[PDB]
Parts: sequence; C-alpha cells; structure tokens
Amino acid sequence: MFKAVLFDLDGVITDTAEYHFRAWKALAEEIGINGVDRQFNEQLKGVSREDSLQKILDLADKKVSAEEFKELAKRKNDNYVKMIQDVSPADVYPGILQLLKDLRSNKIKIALASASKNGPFLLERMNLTGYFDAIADPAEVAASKPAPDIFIAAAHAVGVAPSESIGLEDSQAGIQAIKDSGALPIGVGRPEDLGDDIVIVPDTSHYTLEFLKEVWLQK
Ligand SMILES: [Mg+2]
Repeated sequence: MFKAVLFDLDGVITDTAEYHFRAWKALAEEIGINGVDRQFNEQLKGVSREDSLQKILDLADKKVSAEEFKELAKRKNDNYVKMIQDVSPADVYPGILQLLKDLRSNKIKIALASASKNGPFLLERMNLTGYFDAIADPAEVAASKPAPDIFIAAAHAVGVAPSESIGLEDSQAGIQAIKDSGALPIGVGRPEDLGDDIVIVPDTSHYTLEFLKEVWLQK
C-alpha cells in the first residue's frame, strides 16, 4: 500500500486562483490597462509574477523602469496577501478534511507540494496544519511544475520515495510533475484536460481513502 499522499493546494485543497485574478485586475485598473478578464487570466496561470506583469504591460505596449516594474509586482503581491486574510475552514474543498482525517488515522504521511509562497499561512487559516507532516518549500526547488522537483521534495520531506506516494492535482503541469517524480497521479477534473492514461475524479468529494486504496491496488 502507498505510504504518503502529496497534495497541491490550488484546485485540490482550495481556490487561490480567484484571488490572484482579483489582485491582477485591481493592479491593471490602477495603471489604466483594460483586458485583464478571466479569459486573459488563463495566460497568467503557471507563469512567474514578473512574466505575468510583462503580459499585462504588453496589452497597452506600456514600458516601465526596472524600479517601477519591481514596485508594480510587489503591489500585486501585497494586494494578494491582503485578500487571502479572508481564508477560513469554510474554503476547504469537499471531501478534503475527511480525507486528511482518514489518512492521519491510517498512519499515511501527508505533504504539500504547492508553488504557493503562502502554503503554511493558508493551511493555518483553513485549520489543516495538524494533518500535514511536511510542506515542500517552493523557494528551495530549482524548477516549477511540470518538473517533478517539488513532488520529489514533498515525498523526501516525509521520509518516502515518490514511488511509495499518490499525488493529487488538477493541472496538466501538475499531473506531468507527479508522473515524472515516479508517484501515482490521481487527477481531479476532466480526461480531455488531464489525459486518458490516469485515474480522474470529477471533483474532490470522490477523493476518499477507500477510493485511493482501490486505485493503488488496480495499478
Ligand atoms: Mg492544482
């Protein structure tokens, strides 16, 4: 049987995407650039703060100083950090709390493998800290998803090999990272997005200890 479950945060435990979008739209409004809508925002997911700001500046072909660029990026993040002050246990996705309770009682390690620089803060605010045996520090990983580094780090931090672990993710990049770590991915979402070759559930209410055990045995 598997020995650990490696969780991403956004799209698995809770939603951070909505707050990122609001922080970028607020910032875009302040400097008078139109076109930062949820459709545009798809081009911001999975990219660096700097690269996302550059994409928003390209909308208006706006140039800034290196100093102003750094300030705008910082403002966006300060805005983001203010908005996530609202996060509570009410924002934990369906099934996730009960899953973490069952894993813990069954002595299965729990690690976060998130690029969130606020993962620890966000787990405290949702009252989940007590379930996690490790959080992989994204500032200490050389390469982002779809590179496996952060899933490897999360597994090593709880004393297992990725080969002994299940990884939970909703993103193409995330599923590819889990697969290349040697962990077994279980996707949440749509086969059209995440591939036909892995087990996928429509939503997190299906991520149960019993379902995870069935998947591991079946391959
Ligand atoms: Mg995700």
